[PDB]
Amino acid sequence: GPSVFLFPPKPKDTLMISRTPEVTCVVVDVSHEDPEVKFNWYVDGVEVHNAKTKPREEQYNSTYRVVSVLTVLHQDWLNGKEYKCKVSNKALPAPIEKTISKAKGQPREPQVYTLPPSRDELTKNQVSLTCLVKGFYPSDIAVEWESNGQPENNYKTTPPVLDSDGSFFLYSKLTVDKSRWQQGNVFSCSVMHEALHNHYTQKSLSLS
Amino acid sequence: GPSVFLFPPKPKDTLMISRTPEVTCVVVDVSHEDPEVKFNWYVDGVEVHNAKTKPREEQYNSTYRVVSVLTVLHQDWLNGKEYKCKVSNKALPAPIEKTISKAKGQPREPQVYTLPPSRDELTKNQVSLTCLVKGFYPSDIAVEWESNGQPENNYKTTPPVLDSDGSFFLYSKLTVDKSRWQQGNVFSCSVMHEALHNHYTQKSLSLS
Ligand SMILES: *[C@@H]1O[C@H](CO)[C@@H](O[C@@H]2O[C@H](CO)[C@@H](O[C@@H]3O[C@H](CO[C@H]4O[C@H](CO)[C@@H](O)[C@H](O)[C@@H]4O[C@@H]4O[C@H](CO)[C@@H](O[C@@H]5O[C@H](CO)[C@H](O)[C@H](O)[C@H]5O)[C@H](O)[C@H]4NC(C)=O)[C@@H](O)[C@H](O[C@H]4O[C@H](CO)[C@@H](O)[C@H](O)[C@@H]4O)[C@@H]3O)[C@H](O)[C@H]2NC(C)=O)[C@H](O)[C@H]1NC(C)=O
Ligand SMILES: *[C@@H]1O[C@H](CO)[C@@H](O[C@@H]2O[C@H](CO)[C@@H](O[C@@H]3O[C@H](CO[C@H]4O[C@H](CO)[C@@H](O)[C@H](O)[C@@H]4O[C@@H]4O[C@H](CO)[C@@H](O[C@@H]5O[C@H](CO)[C@H](O)[C@H](O)[C@H]5O)[C@H](O)[C@H]4NC(C)=O)[C@@H](O)[C@H](O[C@H]4O[C@H](CO)[C@@H](O)[C@H](O)[C@@H]4O)[C@@H]3O)[C@H](O)[C@H]2NC(C)=O)[C@H](O)[C@H]1NC(C)=O
Repeated sequence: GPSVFLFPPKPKDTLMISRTPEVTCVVVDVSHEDPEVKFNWYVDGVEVHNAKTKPREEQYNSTYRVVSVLTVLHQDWLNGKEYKCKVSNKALPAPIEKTISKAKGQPREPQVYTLPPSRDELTKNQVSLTCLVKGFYPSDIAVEWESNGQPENNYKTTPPVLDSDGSFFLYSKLTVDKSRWQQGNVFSCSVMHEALHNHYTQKSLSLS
Repeated sequence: GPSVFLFPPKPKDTLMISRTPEVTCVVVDVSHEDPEVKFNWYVDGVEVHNAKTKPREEQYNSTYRVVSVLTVLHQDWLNGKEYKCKVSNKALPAPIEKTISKAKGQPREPQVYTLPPSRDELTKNQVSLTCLVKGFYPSDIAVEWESNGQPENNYKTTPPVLDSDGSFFLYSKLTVDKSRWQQGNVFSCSVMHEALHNHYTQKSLSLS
């Protein structure tokens, strides 16, 4: 029989007003005989009608994968609205319902610390500037770097990691030419997270 | 239907000739109507017979979990040999095969930098010591901490993260009592990786 999986929006889509956070209802093991899937969607129990139907895909094992995509309001997802996908198909005895929402739990604001390059690293041509972001909940977060008003893009950020108190941490690493560090340029780590004031905070790092 | 997960040996087990490196094949969602699980193991397509299959354990959601453990040679694993688990159960349309092996590519030696806490973090009663381990390949690595001859426990380590030159980096975060750090105790980050000399290096950190 068919089975249903329900996926949340991307963390980063929820935190950016220009992005479209979507909840995705996915039905697998849909037979060729009875391939037609009906989707009903509910927001805090009340039905909504604006979901997008996607064309099915046959799946090598000769079953269809069938998907419905519901756009969620940024503030609805953040305020813990519950989203329910109800799937009806001829090969089911009764419809299947799956439900999802943002991670529950008291949100906690990230603490942001910057760490200069280690001394031993100045033997090398490039240096690591480190941004430690810790104590945040839930784990949805976005971290960037900038300098003299313009984005720095040669950085990598670890996934959030669960700490012992139940909150999360991560590190972001900005690589810059050691000449820029020794020359005293000013670099900043910026963080977006629902629990920050204006969902935004930034911390600078420079030689001294 | 049931699902199969295949796990590699522990980085520490492969880096020491003195330890037992094992590949583990885990089958979950084994029902009551079809409780039989048959395992076939292969090394480069040749069947092998030394696997130890465990008694099945019933799960809370009314499924069975069945584990098969295959002990392997260090020199077979570092020679990039492929290890294949084939799982058979009456409720599978076809048998499931998983394969794992050591990642291909030339080994690259990690560099290890220790980082003291940010000056802004010397306000809290706990402080974070950071170990940055970068430049290594493959991603298999073990990181621990010690002080005054005994192991530290209160640390968390990020998964390895792909850098833009194809090598990996991670951070490890050791949390310590601020007074223990102010009173001059030496802390060290210990790293094991196959491209380090005798598979081990150590970097120590103290209040400066
Ligand atoms: C016939 O062959 C098909 C071949 O696939 C089989 O189909 C599979 O059936 C499996 C169950 O039997 C099912 O397993 C579940 O997988 C999920 C996780 O699935 C994600 O990751 C998979 C592997 O990495 C992907 O292949 C999946 O496609 C899926 O990827 C995610 O898909 C999301 C929705 O499209 C997408 O989110 C959206 O992305 C867009 C932008 O792209 C927007 O941002 C939007 O906002 C998002 O919503 C994700 O980005 C995408 N992620 C990735 C990495 O690709 C797994 O969670 C689940 O098991 C878990 O169940 C719960 C939660 O669901 C969890 O709590 C449990 O702990 C448990 O681990 C299942 O294992 C497969 O997904 C599915 N494969 C596909 C492609 O559908 C059939 O089963 C075969 N039939 C038979 C009889 O064999
Ligand atoms: C009914 O109830 C059961 C039981 O809960 C459910 O079973 C679960 O189904 C999940 C999938 O649907 C599956 O989720 C996958 O988990 C893996 C990671 O698994 C490890 O980490 C988990 C926690 O993070 C643990 O729960 C697991 O037990 C597992 O722990 C590891 O186990 C290894 C085997 O022992 C061990 O390695 C060995 O350790 C020994 C120790 O002595 C030796 O060192 C040996 O040499 C080693 O080989 C590890 O140490 C141990 N690790 C830890 C941290 O404990 C996860 O990767 C996976 O996610 C992805 O899987 C593939 C990635 O390759 C990916 O492609 C997919 O897209 C997917 O996203 C899944 O999350 C659960 O693990 C599983 N739970 C258990 C206990 O088996 C059923 O699903 C339920 N059924 C229904 C219908 O509800």
